[PDB]
Amino acid sequence: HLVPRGSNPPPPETSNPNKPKRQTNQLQYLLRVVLKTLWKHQFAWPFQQPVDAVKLNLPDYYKIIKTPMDMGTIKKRLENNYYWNAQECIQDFNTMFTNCYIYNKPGDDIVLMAEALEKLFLQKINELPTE
Ligand SMILES: CCCCS(=O)(=O)Nc1ccc2c3c(cccc13)C(=O)N2CC
Repeated sequence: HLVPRGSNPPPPETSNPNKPKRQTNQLQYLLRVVLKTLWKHQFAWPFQQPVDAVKLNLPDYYKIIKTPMDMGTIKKRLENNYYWNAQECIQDFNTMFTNCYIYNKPGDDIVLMAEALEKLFLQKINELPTE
C-alpha cells in the first residue's frame, strides 16, 4: 500500500553571508542563555533539526505546516548572525511550538515535550534584557 510521500522541503536558510553583522544584547541572550537552556533539555532531541516528515510518515505535514521550524535552524541562524533583531528569533521559536501544537493531538508525547520546552522558553524570555 505504497503512496507518494513527496519530498521534504529544503531546510530553512541559515546563512546570509552578505548581511551586515550586528550583535545586540537580546540576540546574545537568545544564543547564550535561551537556546543553550532549551538545547540541553532532556526533551530537545526531536527539535534539534528539521522534522523529516517524509521518513517519519507524518501525513499531510507540509500541507498543514506552511513554515517548518526547528532549533537546529535557530541555533545556526543565531551563530551566523542571520537575525536582524531578537523578535525575528523569538518568532521562530514560537513557530516551532505552534507547528507542533497545530499538527498533533493535545495528549501526544511530542506535544508534552514541546510544552516542557516552551515553559522553559517563557521563563527565560521573562528575563530578556532591555534594548
Ligand atoms: C515523542 C517523541 C517522538 C520523537 S520521533 O523522532 O520518534 N518522531 C517525531 C519527531 C519530530 C516530530 C514529530 C512530530 C510528530 C510526531 C512524531 C515526531 C512532530 O511534530 N515533530 C516536530 C517537532
